[PDB]
Amino acid sequence: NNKFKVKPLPYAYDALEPYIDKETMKLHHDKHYQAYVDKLNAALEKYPELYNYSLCELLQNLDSLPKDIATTVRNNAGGAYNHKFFFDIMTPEKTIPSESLKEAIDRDFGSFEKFKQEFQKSALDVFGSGWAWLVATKDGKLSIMTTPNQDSPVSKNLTPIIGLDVWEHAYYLKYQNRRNEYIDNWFNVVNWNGALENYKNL
Amino acid sequence: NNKFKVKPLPYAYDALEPYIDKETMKLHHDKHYQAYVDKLNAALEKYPELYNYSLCELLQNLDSLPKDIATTVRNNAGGAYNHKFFFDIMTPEKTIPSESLKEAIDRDFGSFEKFKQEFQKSALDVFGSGWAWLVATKDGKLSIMTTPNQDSPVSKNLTPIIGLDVWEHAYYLKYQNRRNEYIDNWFNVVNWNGALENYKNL
Ligand SMILES: [Co+2]
Ligand SMILES: [Co+2]
Repeated sequence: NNKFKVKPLPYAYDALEPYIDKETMKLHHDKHYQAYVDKLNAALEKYPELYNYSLCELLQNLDSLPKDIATTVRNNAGGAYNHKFFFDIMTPEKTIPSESLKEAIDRDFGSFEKFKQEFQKSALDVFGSGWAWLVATKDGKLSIMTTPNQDSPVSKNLTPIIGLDVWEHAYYLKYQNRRNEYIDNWFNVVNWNGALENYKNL
Repeated sequence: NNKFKVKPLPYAYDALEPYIDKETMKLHHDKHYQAYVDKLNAALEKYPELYNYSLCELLQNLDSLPKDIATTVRNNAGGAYNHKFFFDIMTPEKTIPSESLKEAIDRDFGSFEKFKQEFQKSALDVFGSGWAWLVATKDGKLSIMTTPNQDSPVSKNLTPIIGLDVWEHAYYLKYQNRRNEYIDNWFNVVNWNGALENYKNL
């Protein structure tokens, strides 16, 4: 069986309280993430050789996939990849920026504080469903960008370092309309060690 | 003062229970709808003569508004118009299709049941944030279409007859990921008399 799978949450469903509620973690992982994976697998039944592509490979070749599944793969491989990434980039452990990622943030944004301000503003300004990302070019230059729906920076040859889901399902149960509060709180759970590995994998 | 205003909810905040929760009605009207109106008014301070356009006029002329506010007006006039419309198209009273709208539904969809099935499927299939609409051409021909985010059929010279908000904020508190259940329940509160007036105003 080479079908795509949902990665088990890397910590307890209540591990991110009080910043993200357990009920949301259950729904987000067990229902939303699970649905993207199921829908992707269903779409590929017609072209089973595609089960041997990685999620990244699907995302890097959306415009050359068979026409009849291009959109479904974009949405659902996007959803599968972004959510796997998202749960991996959070942690109950305390972490801070370090080594080359820490230096790069200072270099490219001036300071951690300026980076944080810009990231929070970009996340807040996403209109409709989408994501805010810290991304790196292949040479390690950092910037902040957003994507709509389940579109991914991977499709633009940019490497996600950290990323925040600002679909309303990610925050409504606890924060309702107050996305600003969600964004501010989320920084308490960003896994900076994971982000560092993401940066080093360039 | 010719600034755009939030229309007071046309019934009690708990009037749509048990199909839509009071807490959602409060948030949806008092926070989300209110925000679109505030943001629109702010954007027009620079061009106060635009306060004399109707929401429809703004929406019909997005591509000819001053470049610096075109997008903000699209999103926020869209939000203001769609939500005013949405709260107006629901009711605690019992209503059914009648007169010319009833006939037109049968003519254009074959039966009310077929219309309902198609509408529900279109609403379910909206990916990301958006709306499902029953719309009429200027000659009264009916069809179902969806729009993303706060885009509106009005911008395409189509007249909304009924419309369903499928942004997650519209249903997450009560239905969480189960948009299908939200959509099915919503039909209990559709104001068919209001829809009829919408249809007759062609
Ligand atoms: Co999500
Ligand atoms: Co809404």
